[PDB]
Amino acid sequence: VISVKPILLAMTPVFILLCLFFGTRNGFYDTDQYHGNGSAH
Amino acid sequence: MSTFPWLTTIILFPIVAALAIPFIPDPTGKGRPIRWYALAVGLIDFALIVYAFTNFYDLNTPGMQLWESYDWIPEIGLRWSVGADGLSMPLILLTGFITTLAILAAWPVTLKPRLFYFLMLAMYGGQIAVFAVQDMLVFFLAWELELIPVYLLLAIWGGHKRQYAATKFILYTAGSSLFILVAGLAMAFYGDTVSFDMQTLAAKDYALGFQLLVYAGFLVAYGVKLPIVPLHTWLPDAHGEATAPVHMLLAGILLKMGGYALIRMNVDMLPAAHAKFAPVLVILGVVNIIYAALTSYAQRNLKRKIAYSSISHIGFVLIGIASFTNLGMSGAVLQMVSHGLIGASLFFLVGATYDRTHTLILEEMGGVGQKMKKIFAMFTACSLASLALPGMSGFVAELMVFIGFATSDAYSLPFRVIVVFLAAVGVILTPIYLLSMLREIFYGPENKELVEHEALVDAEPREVFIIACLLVPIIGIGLYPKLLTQIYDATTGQVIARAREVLP
Amino acid sequence: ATDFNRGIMKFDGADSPAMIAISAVLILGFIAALIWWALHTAYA
Amino acid sequence: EPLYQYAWLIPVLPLLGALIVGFGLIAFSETTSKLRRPSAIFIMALMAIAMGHSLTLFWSQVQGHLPYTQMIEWAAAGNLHIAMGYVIDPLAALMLVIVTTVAFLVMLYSDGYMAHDPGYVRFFAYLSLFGSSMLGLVVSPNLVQVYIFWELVGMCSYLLIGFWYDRKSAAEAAQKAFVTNRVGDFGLLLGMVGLFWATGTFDFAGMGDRLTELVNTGLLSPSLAAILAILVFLGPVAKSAQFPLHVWLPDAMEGPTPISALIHAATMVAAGVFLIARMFPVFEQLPQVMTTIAWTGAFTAFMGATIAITQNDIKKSLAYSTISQLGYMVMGMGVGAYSAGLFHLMTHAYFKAMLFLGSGSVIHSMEGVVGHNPDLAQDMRYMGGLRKYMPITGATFLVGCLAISGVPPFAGFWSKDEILGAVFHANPAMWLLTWLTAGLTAFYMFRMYFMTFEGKFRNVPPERQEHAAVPHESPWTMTLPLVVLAIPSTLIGFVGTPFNNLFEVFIHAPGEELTEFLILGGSSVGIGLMGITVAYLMYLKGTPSPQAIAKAIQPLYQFSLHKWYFDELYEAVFIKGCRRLARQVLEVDYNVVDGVVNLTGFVTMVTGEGLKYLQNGRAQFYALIVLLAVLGFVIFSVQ
Ligand SMILES: CCCCCCCCCCCCCCCC(=O)OC[C@H](CO[C@@H]1O[C@H](CS(=O)(=O)O)[C@@H](O)[C@H](O)[C@H]1O)OC(=O)CCCCCCCCCCCCCCC
Ligand SMILES: CCCCCCCCCCCCCCCC(=O)OC[C@H](COP(=O)(O)OC[C@@H](O)CO)OC(=O)CCCCCCCCCCCCCCC
Ligand SMILES: CC1=C(/C=C/C(C)=C/C=C/C(C)=C/C=C/C=C(C)/C=C/C=C(C)/C=C/C2=C(C)CCCC2(C)C)C(C)(C)CCC1
Ligand SMILES: CC1=C(/C=C/C(C)=C/C=C/C(C)=C/C=C\C=C(C)\C=C\C=C(C)\C=C\C2=C(C)CCCC2(C)C)C(C)(C)CCC1
Ligand SMILES: CCCCCCCCCCCCO[C@@H]1O[C@H](CO)[C@@H](O[C@H]2O[C@H](CO)[C@@H](O)[C@H](O)[C@H]2O)[C@H](O)[C@H]1O
Repeated sequence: VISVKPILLAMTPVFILLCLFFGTRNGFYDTDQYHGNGSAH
Repeated sequence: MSTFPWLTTIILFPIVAALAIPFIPDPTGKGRPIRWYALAVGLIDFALIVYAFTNFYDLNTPGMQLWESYDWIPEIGLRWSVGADGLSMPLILLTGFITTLAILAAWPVTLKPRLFYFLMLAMYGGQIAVFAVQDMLVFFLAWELELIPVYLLLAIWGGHKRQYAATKFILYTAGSSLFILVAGLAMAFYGDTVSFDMQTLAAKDYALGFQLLVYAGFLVAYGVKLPIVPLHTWLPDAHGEATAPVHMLLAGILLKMGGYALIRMNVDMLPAAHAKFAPVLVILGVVNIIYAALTSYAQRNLKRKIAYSSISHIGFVLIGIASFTNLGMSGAVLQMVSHGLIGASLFFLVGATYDRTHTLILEEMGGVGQKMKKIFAMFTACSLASLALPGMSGFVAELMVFIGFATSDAYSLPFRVIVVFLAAVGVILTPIYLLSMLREIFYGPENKELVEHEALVDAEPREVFIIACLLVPIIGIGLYPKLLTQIYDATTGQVIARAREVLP
Repeated sequence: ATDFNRGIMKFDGADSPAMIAISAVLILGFIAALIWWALHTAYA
Repeated sequence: EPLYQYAWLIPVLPLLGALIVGFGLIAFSETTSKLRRPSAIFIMALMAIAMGHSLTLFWSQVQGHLPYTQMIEWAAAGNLHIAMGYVIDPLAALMLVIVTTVAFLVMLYSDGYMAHDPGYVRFFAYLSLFGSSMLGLVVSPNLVQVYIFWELVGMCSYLLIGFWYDRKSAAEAAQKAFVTNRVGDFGLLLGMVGLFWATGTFDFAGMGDRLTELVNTGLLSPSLAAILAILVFLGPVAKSAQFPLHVWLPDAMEGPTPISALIHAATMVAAGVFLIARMFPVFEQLPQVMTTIAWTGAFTAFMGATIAITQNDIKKSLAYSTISQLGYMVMGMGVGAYSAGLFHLMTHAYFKAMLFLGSGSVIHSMEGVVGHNPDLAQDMRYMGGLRKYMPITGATFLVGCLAISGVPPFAGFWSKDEILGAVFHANPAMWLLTWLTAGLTAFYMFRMYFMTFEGKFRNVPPERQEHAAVPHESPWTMTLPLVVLAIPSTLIGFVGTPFNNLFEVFIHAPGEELTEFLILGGSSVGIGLMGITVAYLMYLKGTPSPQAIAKAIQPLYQFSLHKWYFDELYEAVFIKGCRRLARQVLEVDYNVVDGVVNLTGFVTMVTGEGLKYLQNGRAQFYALIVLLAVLGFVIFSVQ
């Protein structure tokens, strides 16, 4: 049985850095193609 | 460290950081520093969650860990008692993960961004407060902490029947937390001590007749929160009229409290009443599965169909609770984590395709998959995860619930035969609706009445990142389940051994 | 009710009160029958 | 040996090909879709490593090396311990080499088939995902793993039928195939759970003999064991398209043709017979289960051979032919002929894969003439004289018709002869039926061959609507796998002859292991040549023309042409019934339960829109209420 703790400790800074990176990688909602305000009405 | 207050920081840091939301400077008004601040607070809180987990949580301890107990009000026994159990720590990790991904998925909002990210951080601190606290009055406090945040997230953003949905939600959930407080006060004033701590209340010896009444009150209060099909009609309104991040943490996490607490204070606290009510819970889980699969099939709305699927997937949680084996309880906790991941991916994708196509009706939105190919691919993958496909985390929990129920020798043989026969017709019924909606929403020739009016743009890299971050633990747990089961196999082994002492 | 009578789920006389009443007593009576049967057939 | 320790890399290495390329196709989708030939070379290279690991394991199993097993613990509890792993049996290595060779030749075929297609890279990612899931299916030691990789194979079947998602018929066919296979997975899961309940092993040899320990004792009545075994058999009913659950396989021809060769005629659809072979320790004790398996297979062979006659589509008739041949395999496995059924499984997947590859090259050369419309390019009544235009396709189709017809010493005579010989020794009532359908099989297959490759072109007269006006030859990538598959369609029938039967020594049943053969081998070959000469007289030489015969039995012709009215029946009872039941349960949910909820919220609103009239603006009424309260509280406080 392998442990979940080194896997989680090695995958969470990758998760944090890729969240902070992929925040800056949006190309539909910040353009004029999206006719909305985030609410679903 | 181990003396540092960990879970107090985990709970209170999103709330304290959400109090600094109106002081963030934002001249442009669209709310970009607010969304970056909320994403930073979510990532920092998830990093602290996993640091406390990988350092100060021991996987071979069935008792409570990360234990703090501060003295709030000694007059009434109100203590700030937090702790991380095996029933709590996968749900705490899942709450951090799904709430950070929901904050990241909440990025198209520009209506009231300060209030939105304040409410999302005040739900981040307050969702973990349900799974973390060990005091019953603080459990009622953290349970009712999501009354006004989910009301305002429902009623301001998302849906056309959103006001009736938010009204029915807040009245229904308040009328059930009524029974939360009633049952907690009843079982804490039993005997000659007024200890409100959940371990001490599990350590008492209540007589039957009292246990049946407290179980009936807890069963009303949790059969509202966990969708049990007589008491489930708050959910299709409150979830078919919600935005995708709100729906993500609304049926990814908030359905799991009430189902976490079905183990904590109905099985671990009242086992003599659980042994009386468990056939009813098994049948209500079976009816959850079949009933909500049929109402998922008959829904022509998209969000209400996925909401009813979220009702359908907790019947296996109920069957795993009321089965008296270690594998049944382990499959129930595995389903309440796997459905959180799978469902949150489905709600995010449904919100994405509604933000593109501007319609929820399956009679519109014809060949949409010709233009958004990545949303089609991700939606097919997460819909396949919902179908209990092996190699993904939805199959393992359902298989463990089936095996752990059928091998449970506490029940009679025709009962187990009829139930595992009836729990398995959802195995047919879930591909029926979840592939008819794929066939009706993405497949076929392109609906030219729709593409003339809306810009059918493909997925952003952020959306592909969110669905990949949801699908990595789904496949990683469906391929190797002992990644997750090793977090809670001790505590559940403590629970079932505590609950098998009542059966003949 | 009329929002459910469109497309694939399109049946004449489905949202009628007689059909809703007979389907309600059928569905909820099988619920009550399964619950009473579970309390009687299953032991503990 | 490191090749037996690392045999788990045989399913994992194509999965990496699905993992890399698919991640290249969801992240860098603008780049990987232009990487057609390097992606095809990558996927074919990983499967060429697998075909050569499986070849070496197969030849090590031929030369001894008693069966290997490496298990791992997958899902643990108190005392249940669900385990996974791999096993290298003779049958496991035989299925390994079958799946790897057919998948390699199908990918080399699809290199030329999907060349004028935008979905080239997604097709190869899907084919590597299917190769992974099937190679994990054939090495599976437990029953729980022949649900895991079983349902994964069903998933990628649904993914591959709905490959052209712009079509509507392909969409409905993919959904129907997943749901109809899931009608059998319901029941495979039921019998699997009930056999872990009764036995408690999740192992084929474990619940082979622990079931005998149970049922010979007073525990576990044989009707319950028969119910569990028929439930387990319901999986192979859906997967191999047996009699109730066969309606998904002819619709599954709405996908591409390399998958209708690989996944729908060769490899997945011959895995329910693999599951019957693996559960043969459990099926061998129950005679009612064996009898219903054999009669389901015999009636499926008869039904498929009946429907395949009147189908004018080159792929629907071939789908009904493989339904018939899988009925032959299931009937062979039902009469206790383990080795004969698996020998017909090995004999199949080599000519039927070749028949479908030849059908795909016919459709590809017709699409350059009559257009990309599937209703025109696949109709056999517009094909005619393809042999002088397609010589190598016509040759590798003429073999394959000869193989499935059972006429020459090619592979397909020995296998069907062994099945019918073991059926005649066990049940002579179904030998007559399946011998008549062997005659019908030769008839419809050479009807296919004579309507496709003899005569002249005979196009659609009034329209074409967009290399043309003559069938060209499909390229070397679409004809070299045909010639490679032609070698086992002729030669490896010799390994299972009644003299020196190497297949019965290699693949024997687990646990305890002429003067009539020429009579049955004269009878089957005689009915084959009678079917062939009837097809030659009807479709090539005129005078019994198939319109006068089709008007003489016109009710039976309309019965066989409308595929026994099964789908319409399934659109009457089951589809419309499930929609009506779903609509009724949703009407109950929206009306009754929400009526209780909204009525609770309503009768608390009209008691306060009607309790406010108690406060009506008159002060003297208020003091009257005060004094009435004084009187009432004195009266009620004194008794
Ligand atoms: C199981 C026990 C759990 C609960 C126990 C305690 C009960 C709590 C009672 C609280 C209700 C009192 C508040 C006043 C209600 C009101 O004003 O109406 C508000 C709306 C109507 O106004 C609507 O309101 C909307 C907006 S509004 O303010 O007008 O904004 C408007 O858009 C809409 O048109 C309008 O119609 O009605 C509701 O939505 C009330 C829903 C509250 C449900 C209470 C629990 C019901 C349990 C039923 C169990 C069913 C199981 C049986 C199945 C066989
Ligand atoms: C050793 C242990 C540590 C490593 C373990 C983890 C390894 C991860 C390696 C893969 C990540 C690298 C991604 C490169 C991706 C990259 O560099 O950018 C790829 C690309 C870059 O943006 P573009 O604007 O160029 O997109 C192309 C445009 O033209 C399309 O509009 O973005 C995408 O297209 C979407 C990709 C989504 C991919 C999702 C990210 C991967 C999922 C991560 C899952 C983490 C789960 C954590 C759960 C706790
Ligand atoms: C013919 C036969 C065959 C078989 C086949 C199979 C495939 C069939 C199966 C079938 C199956 C597939 C069955 C199933 C059934 C199920 C049913 C029995 C159902 C029931 C359900 C219940 C009744 C429900 C209820 C619900 C509703 C009503 C509503 C909501 C709520 C509730 C939950 C109450 C074989 C091969 C052997 C051969 C011989 C002959
Ligand atoms: C956080 C949290 C935690 C942890 C987790 C972890 C532990 C995970 C694992 C993981 C593992 C260690 C991994 C393994 C494997 C991975 C896989 C292998 C992946 C895959 C991916 C794929 C490749 C995809 C693809 C794509 C997508 C992106 C979309 C759609 C389309 C497609 C499908 C194509 C817990 C416990 C509490 C649970 C919950 C969550
Ligand atoms: C310190 C102990 C006491 C704690 C008291 C709790 C309240 C804390 C101080 C709040 C008062 C200062 O409040 C300050 O000024 C105003 C209130 O008019 C608001 O200022 C705000 O102005 C407008 C909206 O009105 C926004 O565009 C701007 O971004 C924001 O700064 C903020 O709230 C804060 O910038």
